[PDB]
Amino acid sequence: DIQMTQSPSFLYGSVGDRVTITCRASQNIKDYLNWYQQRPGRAPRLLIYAASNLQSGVPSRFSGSGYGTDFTLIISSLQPEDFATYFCQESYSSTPTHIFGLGTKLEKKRTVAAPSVFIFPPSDEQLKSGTASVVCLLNNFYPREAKVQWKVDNALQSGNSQESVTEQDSKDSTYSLSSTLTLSKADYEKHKVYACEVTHQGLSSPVTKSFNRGEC
Amino acid sequence: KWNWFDITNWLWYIRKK
Amino acid sequence: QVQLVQSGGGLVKPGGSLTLSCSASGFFFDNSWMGWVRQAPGKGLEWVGRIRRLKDGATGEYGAAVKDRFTISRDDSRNMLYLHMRTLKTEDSGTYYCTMDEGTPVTRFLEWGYFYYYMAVWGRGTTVIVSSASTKGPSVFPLAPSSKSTSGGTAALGCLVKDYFPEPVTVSWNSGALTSGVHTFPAVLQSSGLYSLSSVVTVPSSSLGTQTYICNVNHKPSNTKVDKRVEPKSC
Repeated sequence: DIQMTQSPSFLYGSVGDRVTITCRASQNIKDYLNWYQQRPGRAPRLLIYAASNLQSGVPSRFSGSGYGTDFTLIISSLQPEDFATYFCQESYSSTPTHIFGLGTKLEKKRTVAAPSVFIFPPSDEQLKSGTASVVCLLNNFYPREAKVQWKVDNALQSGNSQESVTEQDSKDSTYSLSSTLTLSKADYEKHKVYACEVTHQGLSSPVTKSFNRGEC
Repeated sequence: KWNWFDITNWLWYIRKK
Repeated sequence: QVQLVQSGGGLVKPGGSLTLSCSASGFFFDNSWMGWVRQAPGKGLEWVGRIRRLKDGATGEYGAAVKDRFTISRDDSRNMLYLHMRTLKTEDSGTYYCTMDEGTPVTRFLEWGYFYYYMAVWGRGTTVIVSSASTKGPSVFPLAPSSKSTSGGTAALGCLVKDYFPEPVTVSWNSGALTSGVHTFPAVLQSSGLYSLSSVVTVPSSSLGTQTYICNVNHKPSNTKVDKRVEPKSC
């Protein structure tokens, strides 16, 4: 199986910047590699084929290079229409489980901003129905990478939460993230302390927001 | 009908004599 | 310009079948290889397969994840490309793009007979949702502001829009009067097969005593509308 590893997952740039996207193949595929661009709300389009050949109509600021295992897509003068997701694609073989890289999303650059953290207990109306949703909000942070860990009476929770993140804000270029911990009513009423622990580059150490059912 | 695949096939035939 | 008009798709139960259609114009369809690529919600591209010209034998080739269950066919007399799918699974959900494909012969001598292949023109895509869920309107629960949802001189509040199907819901605050500081999150698909999303807003703490906050939720598929007033709670 040929594995394509694309990096970074999120790339941050400003208009006019030169940015570089990399793709590594797990084995030598010579120049059998294509690059695609998926702009917001649009179908993908071909940028580069056979490692370095520009498709007709593609602007000059795009170039590709590489032969063997290491390939690069370079955008020399980033334009607003270039804020998009980019995928590499091996064309050496049709049998691999995944012939595309997982994608690189090109985002707008700004200064680091730590999240503001908020926690919400379940409502009495929901509990009456048999379920308890606890919500942790991380608001207006940058960059996008963030970790949320749930603890209930100091037990680390796993497999019973889901996260969602907004698109980059158009006016301040930040992200927000919601994490929802879902428990049964019975389980919620057998524990006291509910805590969301947040790790982010803007924080010197992880921040915890928590409440106790005795006071909540 | 002539396209890139036809050329590829002719080149295969040449490499194999 | 090359046009690839796509049709079909929609909702189907797991274990069911579907045929997607792609109507091509603006090029010599008969002399073109064609293919399909898909994309699960919020995920990356996955190659579905390709089909050669009739004069090549009309051979279909398929991606690893679909080979047992998918067939590509073409009707040159109508410029139609099809993707026939059976025994569908929830993970087959996503957007399906038809593609007009092209190739370039490799000219390195030892690779004469091989080709560079690429998807040159892509259709807009067709949405497929594979789900056992029945149409259902959401419950709407408050995310009540408290001492544990303050930051500086501000407070966060919101509404949790839970257990609906299918997408989408819309959320406004105060009938559209409140837009600043609102974040409405993308929906998540729960293990139940139902969707959930949250909408939040940050406001001055000074406004909680005097300003009312109501989230207005509309779920057209079930013809359900809810207005939820969100009040502070001690926490």
